[PDB]
Amino acid sequence: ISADMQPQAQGKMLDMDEAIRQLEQALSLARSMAKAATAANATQGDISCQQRLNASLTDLTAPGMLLHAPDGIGMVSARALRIASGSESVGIMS
Amino acid sequence: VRKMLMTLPALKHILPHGKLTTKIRSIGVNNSNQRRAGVIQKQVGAAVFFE
Amino acid sequence: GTRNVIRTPANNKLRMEDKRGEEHIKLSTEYGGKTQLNLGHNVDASRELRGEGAELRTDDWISIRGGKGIF
Amino acid sequence: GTRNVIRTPANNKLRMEDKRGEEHIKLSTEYGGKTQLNLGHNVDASRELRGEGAELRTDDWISIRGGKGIF
Repeated sequence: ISADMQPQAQGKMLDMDEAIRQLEQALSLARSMAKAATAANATQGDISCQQRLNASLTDLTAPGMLLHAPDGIGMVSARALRIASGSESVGIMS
Repeated sequence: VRKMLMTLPALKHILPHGKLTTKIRSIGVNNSNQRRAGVIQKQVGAAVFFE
Repeated sequence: GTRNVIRTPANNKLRMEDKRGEEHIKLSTEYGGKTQLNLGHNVDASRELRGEGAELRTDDWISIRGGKGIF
Repeated sequence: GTRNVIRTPANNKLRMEDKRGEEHIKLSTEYGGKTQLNLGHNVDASRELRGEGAELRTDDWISIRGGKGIF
């Protein structure tokens, strides 16, 4: 699901160049901070699963969900919201 | 690569004491789309084997 | 009766069920599982209800791309 | 030629490609980029595959509203 323009449908159905930049950049940030956490003797984040997610979501080589919007995403509700990973990590990169 | 290995001086003396063949494998490919086109598909794998 | 079908030999179909209270539209192609858009009173091959509302359905990828925003 | 099309002078299209193993349905309008619903073996103008599955496509907004829930 993408708020990215592909004018006149010129391109692949799954052109996610900017979605991929966002995924690459987030994992790049997660990885630099994981090195910082090791140097500081903090607990390290799970880079392993966020690294498979980049693999899975890039061109959707595995059945995942990629939501990208160049101008921001809002997930709002009056009721409860759940972001849950059953077996792996949730990563909030910023 | 099998003919290369029979030529290879590294295994010059090891190969004559066993069987150097090319194993071939072929399994069925479920491609429902190509089935509608009348195209049935197989995956053939081949490597040099040494017993 | 109550079903207008535009069905092509490749089973690309635009089916419109007119059974009142059970109307639906099925836009289905055979490719990728069954890539369908089902609107309305969605039924299976046995004409049993399998869902109400809209279903964009495939065994391949879904891509929803709106250049000005997704709501 | 294995390709049925219901095409209007404004290039509002319902195209059904019957090419076996490469079937697709295209529902396209010219407004808003090309606002299209592509199902199946989605090809570009050159008839080269540009994606498999279902693509809801526009240069304007996409609104997906289900009053009872979205899955």
